[PDB]
Amino acid sequence: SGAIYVGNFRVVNRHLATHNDWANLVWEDSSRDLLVSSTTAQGCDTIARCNCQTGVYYCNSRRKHYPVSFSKPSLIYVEASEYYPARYQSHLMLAQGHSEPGDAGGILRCQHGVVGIVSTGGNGLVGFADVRDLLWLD
Amino acid sequence: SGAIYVGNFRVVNRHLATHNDWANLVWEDSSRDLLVSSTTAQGCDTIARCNCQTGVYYCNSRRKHYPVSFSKPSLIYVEASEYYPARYQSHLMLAQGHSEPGDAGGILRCQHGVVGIVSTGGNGLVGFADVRDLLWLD
Ligand SMILES: [Zn+2]
Ligand SMILES: [Zn+2]
Repeated sequence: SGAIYVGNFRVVNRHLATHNDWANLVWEDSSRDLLVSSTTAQGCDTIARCNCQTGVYYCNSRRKHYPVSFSKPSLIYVEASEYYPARYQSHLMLAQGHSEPGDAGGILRCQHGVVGIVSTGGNGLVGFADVRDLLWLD
Repeated sequence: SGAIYVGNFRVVNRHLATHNDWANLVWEDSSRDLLVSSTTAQGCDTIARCNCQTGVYYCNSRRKHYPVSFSKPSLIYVEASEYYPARYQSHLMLAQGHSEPGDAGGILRCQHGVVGIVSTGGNGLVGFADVRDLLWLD
């Protein structure tokens, strides 16, 4: 539910992908924590064609939507976790905000449509993986 | 595009239905100017489960969305047109607003989802056919 559905695509955190995701793989990138898989049914979401840097996301741990201001996508060194070794993550946008394990998957939106998806968190920051350059999705 | 798509339903003005609409008929009611037909693909709209009486609709002739205040659904005598004889139309909600032939089909929405669809117009009023009682749709 922590997925973007655009066209015949389902976009998820790569660390959260299901076996069925991999069985219907379209595209994946560890350095971004993104995986896209094929769908049978047409999705309801649109990808934002803008450079907005404020928006609203869904926080899973709080079950609320929050307004947020987030930095332009950058290369960020992200510490080791149970999902990845310490590595450079690209396309990562950071906001001051509540963050708990399980928040990954939460969808970030602006008036133009979907901006990104929660991927990282810690130290009082929420990191969203930007999807706006993925023009092939829409 | 002047259609509501909810579940596997397509909801249209009955006077605008296509032959394919009738070939896949689920439900229709002349007294409301509504027709619902079957779809292959899951729709993106939700029906408003509320009694809101202000909202926004799309005006076809102006190609703009407009904010509107509309009366509670009533039985309204509607004059003869090329589509119906003079008759009582039920479930009809009226707002002061721009209206031209071709505006029928425009979708009215509030924060809870889809409220109604433009059905009538004239004398400085826009009449929307309420769909909120159609709970079987969602
Ligand atoms: Zn935007
Ligand atoms: Zn409402």
